[PDB]
Amino acid sequence: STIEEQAKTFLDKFNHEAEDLFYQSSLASWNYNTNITEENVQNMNNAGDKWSAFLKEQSTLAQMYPLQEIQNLTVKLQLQALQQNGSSVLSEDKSKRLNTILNTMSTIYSTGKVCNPDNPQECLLLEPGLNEIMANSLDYNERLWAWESWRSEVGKQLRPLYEEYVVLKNEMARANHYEDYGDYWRGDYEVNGVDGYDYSRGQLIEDVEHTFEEIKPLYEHLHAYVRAKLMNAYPSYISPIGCLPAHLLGDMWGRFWTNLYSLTVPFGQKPNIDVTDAMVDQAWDAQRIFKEAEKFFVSVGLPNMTQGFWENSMLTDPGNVQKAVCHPTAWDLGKGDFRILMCTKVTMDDFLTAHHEMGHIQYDMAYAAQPFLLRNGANEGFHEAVGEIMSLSAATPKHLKSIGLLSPDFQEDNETEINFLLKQALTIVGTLPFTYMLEKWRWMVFKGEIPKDQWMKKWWEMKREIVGVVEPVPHDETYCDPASLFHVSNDYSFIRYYTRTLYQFQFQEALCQAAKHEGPLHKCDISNSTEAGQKLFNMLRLGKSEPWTLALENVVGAKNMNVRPLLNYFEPLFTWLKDQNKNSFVGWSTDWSPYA
Amino acid sequence: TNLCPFDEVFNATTFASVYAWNRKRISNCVADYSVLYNFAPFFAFKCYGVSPTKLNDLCFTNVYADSFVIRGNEVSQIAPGQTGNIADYNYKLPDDFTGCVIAWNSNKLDSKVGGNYNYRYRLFRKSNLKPFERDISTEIYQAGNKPCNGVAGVNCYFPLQSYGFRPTYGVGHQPYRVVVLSFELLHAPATVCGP
Ligand SMILES: *[C@@H]1O[C@H](CO)[C@@H](O[C@@H]2O[C@H](CO)[C@@H](O)[C@H](O)[C@H]2NC(C)=O)[C@H](O)[C@H]1NC(C)=O
Ligand SMILES: *[C@@H]1O[C@H](CO)[C@@H](O)[C@H](O)[C@H]1NC(C)=O
Ligand SMILES: *[C@@H]1O[C@H](CO)[C@@H](O)[C@H](O)[C@H]1NC(C)=O
Ligand SMILES: *[C@@H]1O[C@H](CO)[C@@H](O)[C@H](O)[C@H]1NC(C)=O
Ligand SMILES: [Zn+2]
Repeated sequence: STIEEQAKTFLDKFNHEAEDLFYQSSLASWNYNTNITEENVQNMNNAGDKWSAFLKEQSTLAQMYPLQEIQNLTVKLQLQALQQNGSSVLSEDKSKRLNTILNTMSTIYSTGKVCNPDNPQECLLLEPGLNEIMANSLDYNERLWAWESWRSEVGKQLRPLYEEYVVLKNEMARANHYEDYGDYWRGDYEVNGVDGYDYSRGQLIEDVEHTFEEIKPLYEHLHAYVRAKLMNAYPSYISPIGCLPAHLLGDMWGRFWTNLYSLTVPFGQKPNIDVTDAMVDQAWDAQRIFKEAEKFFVSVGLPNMTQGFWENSMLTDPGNVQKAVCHPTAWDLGKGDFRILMCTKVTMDDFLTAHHEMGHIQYDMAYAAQPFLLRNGANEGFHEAVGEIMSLSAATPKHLKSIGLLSPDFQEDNETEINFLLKQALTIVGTLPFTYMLEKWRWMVFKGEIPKDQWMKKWWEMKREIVGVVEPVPHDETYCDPASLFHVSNDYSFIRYYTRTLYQFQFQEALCQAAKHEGPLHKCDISNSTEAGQKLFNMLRLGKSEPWTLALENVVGAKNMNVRPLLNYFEPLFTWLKDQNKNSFVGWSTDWSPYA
Repeated sequence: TNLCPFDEVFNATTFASVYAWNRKRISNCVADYSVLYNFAPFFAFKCYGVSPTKLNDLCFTNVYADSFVIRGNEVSQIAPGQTGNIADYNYKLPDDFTGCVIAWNSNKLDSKVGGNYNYRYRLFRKSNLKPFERDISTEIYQAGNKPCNGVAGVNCYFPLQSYGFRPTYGVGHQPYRVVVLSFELLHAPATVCGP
């Protein structure tokens, strides 16, 4: 009996107990999110505390099977994911400080409120009080109020916490043998022991920056074009060679530019494709929406939704008195129980999201054969991108025409395609410099390159240089404007959103090529292509049991993340942007500011 | 003369854990195999060596109605020359097995919203099961090289695990009530007959 065989048996007992407990934790969380009551709250806390205590126990019994003497990479990957210590490596005092700070910051953000200056009685939460102003208001000072107050009320409180958050999170990483917290986060992409498919953690930074270089010309043209339209709607405020003020970007931060479609639409006369009205006329409900989604995956060769999926999922708001969290989520409870919790209305947005979340379910069903610890996306960015490419094909004029939601007498002209691409680029291309710069700032904070008295100074330096976005009000080192974003004050790695973006276009470009689509990549519909579904599936079924680089190659034929499919998808918009920006300045200056 | 108690093996209130597969030896009665359908959601009737079509034509020395419960995924394991946790360590069928396999989904009966931990299988065992053996031993299984001293612990895992059939489970994890009908054939008078 070697130690590899003891680990093989240790994981076997684990895999059967972990499946049982995780099923109780998932079913307890499902009951809370579907029925919120104070009694359901209590049981989600109990099962989630038994599962958190069982995992904590099993890790210690696993550190006794050295990874060096284990050679089967599947067994190594399970032990490595089980041997994680994390907060445990910190003292029972520091491991309690960190859990307090994470709890306090998560409560400061979510419960963070700012009250009217003229009316100190009227207050607003971020959602849906200030997020509502950022998306839909088109005033200047009303936007500047919410943008500043959120960062000065919520952000300033978070600043001392984030300083202690950084210190302890580093000590957690430096005791699991990582350089810093950012290095610990980059361990998601790491691969060791598989020659030709290895991937170091430092390679991610080289990849992310090198790829972003190729994004730059497209972004500089989308930025210049967006600036010109924004300069005509805020005439006295926006310079023709300067950065966009941080509050005029569509949301509280500028993460997505999707709300600027009203002010930036190229051919606003030409309408947007909105099949919402057509769904009402044909008497569609949520049942039909997911059935049409189930039909889409069957057409590419994927299995139909499990019989349990239709019996237990929540496809409409129960409404009345039974309340719920309506955030669309896909649930892999395990043991063959798959479920979607979606408060669906009969609109086009929910039609596409149902395709997106069911893509998650199809991914989950695929690797359901794998061992417990390996049931996940190849890396973090895989799972979201597998759902995103579903909404890419499903929203195309082809798929809408083939399902009877768009009449075949509707004709696509080169202008509605430009309208389509730009609304995508505001959402997709616009978030790439935001995502890369934010995770760069946090990465540099953890490594110690940015001292504490330069936090907000280096932040807004990098927001100008990379994002091309300028703060409307100068900030000292009492603010923490990153911490005003959920993913920063709630301890979530952010580079996954950059990698997921580039992944999805690699997949969609590979799937369409297997589907023999001819034309631009943004017009493609992988429907009915069993070859495409096969190519996707042989990555879906792998789960985490393979290096993400091998998983990526099983779809797109390349071992590494690439930006060319993203550029290829957006090229018709790119050359058009190079036209509309003929007599406009392309680029920005980092020393302009609306605050003089 | 009298009817073989197939109602017993096929309609009992409780069946067995597969590790303790329960056998009702059948002899000197009349076999009426056509009754074997309880209107179940997922019914399987594979037979080997014999012909399930007109099964009420062949006498046998004995019929051994081995009954138990397993989850759906493992139903395929109840078959000659299979592998997996069930057939390796719990209930093996021989190579030239001459009988029948009859299973059906039982999530209605054997599941509970809290979880039915009554049905067990055998997760670990030291040697593969010779055909039609039964290991009802609770020997604390030594996976390592230090003796386990009859007490569980490190590399001393208890050799029996529960199923926890909950109703919200999936088809491949729901409890399935298997009935094997091993048809013995010796030189004996072969008293198990009947059209
Ligand atoms: C998680 O913590 C355990 C316990 O500290 C680590 O294993 C120990 O490492 C120390 C290092 O000085 C050794 O002296 C012990 O022999 C180890 N085993 C035990 C049971 O304590 C383990 O390495 C940590 N895991 C990671 C990934 O850092
Ligand atoms: C690793 O273990 C799995 C599961 O037992 C097995 O299928 C695989 O063959 C093993 N690895 C190698 C290289 O054989
Ligand atoms: C779900 O919530 C409702 C509130 O209307 C409550 O009456 C019901 O008991 C809850 N579900 C269960 C299983 O108790
Ligand atoms: C078996 O039991 C079920 C449920 O009690 C009953 O409906 C059925 O008639 C029984 N079949 C026989 C042959 O007794
Ligand atoms: Zn998603």
